Amino acid sequence: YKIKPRHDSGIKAKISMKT
Amino acid sequence: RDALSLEEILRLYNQPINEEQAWAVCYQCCGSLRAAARRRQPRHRVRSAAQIRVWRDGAVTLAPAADQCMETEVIESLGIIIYKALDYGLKENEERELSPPLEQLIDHMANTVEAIRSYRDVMKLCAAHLPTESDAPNHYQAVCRALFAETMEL
Repeated sequence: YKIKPRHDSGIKAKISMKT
Repeated sequence: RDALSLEEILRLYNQPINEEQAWAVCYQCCGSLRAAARRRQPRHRVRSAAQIRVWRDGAVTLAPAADQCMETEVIESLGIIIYKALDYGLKENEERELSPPLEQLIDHMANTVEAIRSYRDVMKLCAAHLPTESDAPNHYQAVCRALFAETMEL
């Protein structure tokens, strides 16, 4: 799998805000 | 032993699950939750990977956390937990690139989109990931069966 820098308001970012 | 938690699996491998395993756990868990809703079983949010039990035969069930709830909230909490299993061991500043259909699945399950409303809708989307849709039950059972046997070898 490919790793990239965290995207501003991408999926990882949206999910971090639910928890 | 006959079942491992998703948490145990993640620890044993010390790395995230692959995409196919995410699709499969999702399909299989929704299958069980759907059978439980038929018998009006109590609904529980998925608080952590510890609640997700992968069985030797490839079934996946949801245990209640040791400590009202809409169908959509169970789905949402499962979507979050699956995303963390794909993100396992990554730094806060890095991000796994998911294939677009899988990102879309998660985005809709977790309601983070900028429309899934039942266990059955999640299953339909998982089935559609396969070239032949009717292979879903056997394929996703086989994926989770292999996930179990492999983890037990470590």
